[PDB]
Amino acid sequence: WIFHALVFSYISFALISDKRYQKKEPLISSVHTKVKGIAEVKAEILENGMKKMVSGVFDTADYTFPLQGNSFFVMTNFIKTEGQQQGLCPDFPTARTICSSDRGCKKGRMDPQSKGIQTGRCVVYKERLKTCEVSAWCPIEEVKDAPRPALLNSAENFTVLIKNNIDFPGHNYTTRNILPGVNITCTFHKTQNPQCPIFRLGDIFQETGDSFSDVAIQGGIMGIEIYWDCNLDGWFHHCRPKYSFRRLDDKTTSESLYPGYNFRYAKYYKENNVEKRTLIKVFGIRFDILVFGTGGKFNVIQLAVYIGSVISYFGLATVF
Amino acid sequence: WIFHALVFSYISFALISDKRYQKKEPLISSVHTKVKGIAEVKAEILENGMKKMVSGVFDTADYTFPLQGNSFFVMTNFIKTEGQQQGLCPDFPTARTICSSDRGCKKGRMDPQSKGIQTGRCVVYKERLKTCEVSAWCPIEEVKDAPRPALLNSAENFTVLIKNNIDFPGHNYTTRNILPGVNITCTFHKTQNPQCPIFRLGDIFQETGDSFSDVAIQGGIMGIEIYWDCNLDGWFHHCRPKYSFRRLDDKTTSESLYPGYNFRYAKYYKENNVEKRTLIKVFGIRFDILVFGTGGKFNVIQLAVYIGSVISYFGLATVF
Amino acid sequence: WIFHALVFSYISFALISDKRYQKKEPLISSVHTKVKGIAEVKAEILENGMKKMVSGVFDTADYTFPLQGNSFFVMTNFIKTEGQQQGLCPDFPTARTICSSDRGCKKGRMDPQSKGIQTGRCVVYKERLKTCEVSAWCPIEEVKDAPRPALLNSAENFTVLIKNNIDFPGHNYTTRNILPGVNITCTFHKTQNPQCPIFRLGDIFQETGDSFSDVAIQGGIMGIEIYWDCNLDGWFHHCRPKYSFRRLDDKTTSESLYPGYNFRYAKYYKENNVEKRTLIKVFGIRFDILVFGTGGKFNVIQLAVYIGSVISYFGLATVF
Ligand SMILES: Cc1nc(/N=N/c2ccc(S(=O)(=O)O)cc2S(=O)(=O)O)c(COP(=O)(O)O)c(C=O)c1O
Ligand SMILES: Cc1nc(/N=N/c2ccc(S(=O)(=O)O)cc2S(=O)(=O)O)c(COP(=O)(O)O)c(C=O)c1O
Ligand SMILES: Cc1nc(/N=N/c2ccc(S(=O)(=O)O)cc2S(=O)(=O)O)c(COP(=O)(O)O)c(C=O)c1O
Ligand SMILES: *[C@@H]1O[C@H](CO)[C@@H](O)[C@H](O)[C@H]1NC(C)=O
Ligand SMILES: *[C@@H]1O[C@H](CO)[C@@H](O)[C@H](O)[C@H]1NC(C)=O
Ligand SMILES: *[C@@H]1O[C@H](CO)[C@@H](O)[C@H](O)[C@H]1NC(C)=O
Ligand SMILES: *[C@@H]1O[C@H](CO)[C@@H](O)[C@H](O)[C@H]1NC(C)=O
Ligand SMILES: *[C@@H]1O[C@H](CO)[C@@H](O)[C@H](O)[C@H]1NC(C)=O
Ligand SMILES: *[C@@H]1O[C@H](CO)[C@@H](O)[C@H](O)[C@H]1NC(C)=O
Repeated sequence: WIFHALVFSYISFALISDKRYQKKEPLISSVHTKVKGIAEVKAEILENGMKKMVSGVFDTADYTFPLQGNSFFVMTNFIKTEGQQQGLCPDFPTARTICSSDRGCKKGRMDPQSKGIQTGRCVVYKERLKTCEVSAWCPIEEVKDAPRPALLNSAENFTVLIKNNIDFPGHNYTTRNILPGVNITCTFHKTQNPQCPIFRLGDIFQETGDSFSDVAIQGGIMGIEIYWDCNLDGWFHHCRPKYSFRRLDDKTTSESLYPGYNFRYAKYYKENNVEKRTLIKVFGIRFDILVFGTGGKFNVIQLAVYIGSVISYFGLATVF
Repeated sequence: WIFHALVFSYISFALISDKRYQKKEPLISSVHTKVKGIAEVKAEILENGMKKMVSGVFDTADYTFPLQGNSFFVMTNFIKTEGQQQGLCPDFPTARTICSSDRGCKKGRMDPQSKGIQTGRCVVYKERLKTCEVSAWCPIEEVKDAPRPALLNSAENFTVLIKNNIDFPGHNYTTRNILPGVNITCTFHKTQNPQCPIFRLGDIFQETGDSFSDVAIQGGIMGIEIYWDCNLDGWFHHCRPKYSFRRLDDKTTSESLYPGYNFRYAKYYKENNVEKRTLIKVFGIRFDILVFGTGGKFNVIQLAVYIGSVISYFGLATVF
Repeated sequence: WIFHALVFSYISFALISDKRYQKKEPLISSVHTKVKGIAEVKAEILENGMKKMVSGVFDTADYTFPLQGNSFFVMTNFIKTEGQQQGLCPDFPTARTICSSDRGCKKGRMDPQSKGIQTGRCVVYKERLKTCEVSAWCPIEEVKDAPRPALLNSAENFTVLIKNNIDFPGHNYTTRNILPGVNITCTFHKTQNPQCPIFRLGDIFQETGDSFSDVAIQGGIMGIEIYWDCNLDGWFHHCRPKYSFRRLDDKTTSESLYPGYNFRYAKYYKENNVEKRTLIKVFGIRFDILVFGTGGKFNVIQLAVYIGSVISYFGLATVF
């Protein structure tokens, strides 16, 4: 007779735990993101072998781009090349582009570590460096590593504000991330104020256990995930989010693979009645907002189905 | 003996309504958007205490940007600052940057309502207004409210074409939003033609009940939902969408929070061998295409499971 | 007594195949995309009835834009109009814009194939063709078909690298598309190596049976699906992706509809203290990364529910 109560207790435990009498609806969301703060750059680099001091300020129209869906990118490090005009000129001398005669590199080929098509004229580049000229935007941007001190090293002091509006299409529920009547001056913390939406780059990077400098030398991918477990029944009703953060990049730095996150941005202009462009190689962290969750509500068909299943189970148990 | 038929009737009702004999699969969709129409601007603004006239025309290359996934932005209002050179210059005098001596604002402190780093030497700015100069782009963008008449109030007179292509990966089904051989010169209405994809901005703004000449001042977020409910079984086969619109913005107008939807655009150029740039503070309505739906197909395993469940239920009912 | 074993065999088959004893969790993903390769353009065009030669080379900062979520765009063909000043000038003479008197077209009427607002002055434009001038950017970009040979016809030779990081928030599982210690230099193939993420545009276009040149005239929408079927149980544990491709565009080429994928890009500048802009109509294939999948783990409550259901089923079968 002990098993008769045991199966009843187990069914009650299952029903209380998994909420099998609850119909679950998916999430439909919309994310708004605002990045504040300004940065100050002051350092020196070696452009083409010549020392050059780069100093100035960056406001919220420089280190960012208009949001693409639910994500946002932040400038961290950049390599600048200016005064590029289209024409024939020798490339940066590497192992694969070096030559001693026109026989080595032939016209029409396209190496995967070079831009343009070479013509097969192995001429001296600089200080008796024989490379064959390529058709591209002169001067070709010499491939160099990112500076050891991060240019946008103050990016850990920036602030971000995230507004989330989730919907449940099965039911008549749409809710927001910010309840009306709460303070706006705050800083997120796992213990002090979980509900605080304002994050800080230093804090989110420290939570994952990675230092900002190493992750920012070449950039990476970061992810803020928001879990929405909401009970829409009349009793014990709550719809509140939980925030966590994870590194979305493999963090391997393989030579064959492509470490971090980077791209090239080209700005065009016309001067002296000829077109020209400036190229910035950009390494920065891209933050992805991953919002997910479920919404539960009371339904009778699923409850009846589960009741029938557990009735069959306990009847079979009572049979033997 | 009435219950012995009541249970069967309720089981049949549940099977017919909830479609428990139908395996369900989620949605994989794709959105293609094209916005047309032109806008004419003719108004007067007050910049730096001087009255200026802004007149001209914007076409589809102006008031929008290339689509970012399933979303599109429309320019509605802008504040322009032209001719910024980078250096030390006084900022806009607020209630926190004023001074009576250099000691009011320290050197190196980063204020949350100022772009640049003040140096700690506060001098007059205009009409004997003492502020401490910051190292930023000059002249500093004048903090002012958006003009009371919308510079692009004709934005409500626009048309947008949306093509949706959804898939059901579990089954073999990929369908579109528009069928072949139908008219393409129409206007969406809830009763006249639900299948019309061309959405007039005035129509979508009036369906929700919010006047266009109010949210256009600071922008906003709107969500267009294309709900799909397709029965992929051979019998009673139909797969058609239903369009709905909602306001995805809080619309609380909180001073502490950031109402509307605004961002800063920066355009760089070079004049007299000096790198300058132009700022445009942009307010506009960002439209989101929220697409969701579940595809249903007849399956034997779920039918058998539900049959067993109702067998248990009505057997228990017959027992007592 | 044969049915007694038959129902048990059917239940076992259903459990083994449909994996009803397995709890399924949805997918939370992130996509990183890198596009390599360079293009060379050398052709002749007819602008304003005059022959011109377009020659140059485009690198990875020209034929693309920064990634917008899980998608990326590639330039394929462009029509350029340089040096536009904003003022009153005649438009392109078409059927709906031609006139013989000022009364044919009235001021303030916005036709739906036009950029600008006419003032009602039917003046000569070229070869004694009378049209009423509109207020817009001049010269107005003449409407013409794209050149028959694609300008970026070499775009089919480009390579794209895709990195996928999928998550299962229900469980403790976050995995990646590329495993560590695997060769990077490779080309994707269904039989040779289906795990290589490096996709070739020519290869993917040929896989779907559509020639690259034909769809490159007006562009299109491409869809790459990554399907994940991962079993998280300790036994028979495997979680690897499968790659599929299809065309996301209707490919109807209806005159009323809008064939292909295209958009207008405007680049602003200042010359002689006058603001001018350059317009580029762009046709190109937009690639979408549709990633989806499910994660299966071992759970006891679903197993018990299905066990009870089959208990009722075979008990009813044995009853009659
Ligand atoms: C040292 C270094 N190396 C870079 N790339 N190295 C590649 C890239 C591709 C291939 S492969 O032929 O496809 O296998 C092989 C190599 S390898 O030299 O490491 O062997 C880049 C990125 O430059 P790009 O954006 O122009 O690609 C940067 C940027 O800063 C860099 O500092
Ligand atoms: C009146 C007005 N006010 C604005 N912002 N007001 C803020 C912003 C932040 C903070 S806080 O310190 O973070 O708490 C407090 C305030 S408060 O003055 O309302 O108290 C902006 C936006 O300007 P930004 O884009 O530069 O932020 C505009 C734009 O038009 C505006 O017209
Ligand atoms: C031949 C041709 N035709 C184009 N458009 N044709 C339209 C567009 C709209 C309407 S409708 O009034 O809305 O029904 C009717 C027509 S129709 O002439 O085919 O009947 C475009 C695109 O030009 P836009 O981007 O300026 O729209 C291009 C671009 O190359 C083109 O080559
Ligand atoms: C961030 O700001 C605080 C404010 O006092 C300052 O102490 C700290 O040095 C700053 N960190 C960086 C990296 O600039
Ligand atoms: C907000 O913070 C201030 C000081 O930081 C405090 O005085 C106030 O009680 C808080 N709550 C509200 C609702 O203002
Ligand atoms: C929109 O266009 C119609 C077309 O005639 C016109 O009557 C109406 O006044 C316009 N409204 C606005 C706000 O431009
Ligand atoms: C489309 O609309 C036109 C007039 O707007 C009408 O004459 C025609 O019958 C409609 N249907 C088709 C298939 O053209
Ligand atoms: C693609 O590159 C290969 C490399 O040899 C070349 O043979 C082929 O002609 C190229 N195709 C196009 C369309 O440029
Ligand atoms: C990778 O490819 C190279 C040649 O393409 C081959 O020699 C090597 O064995 C492969 N595997 C590894 C792990 O390098």
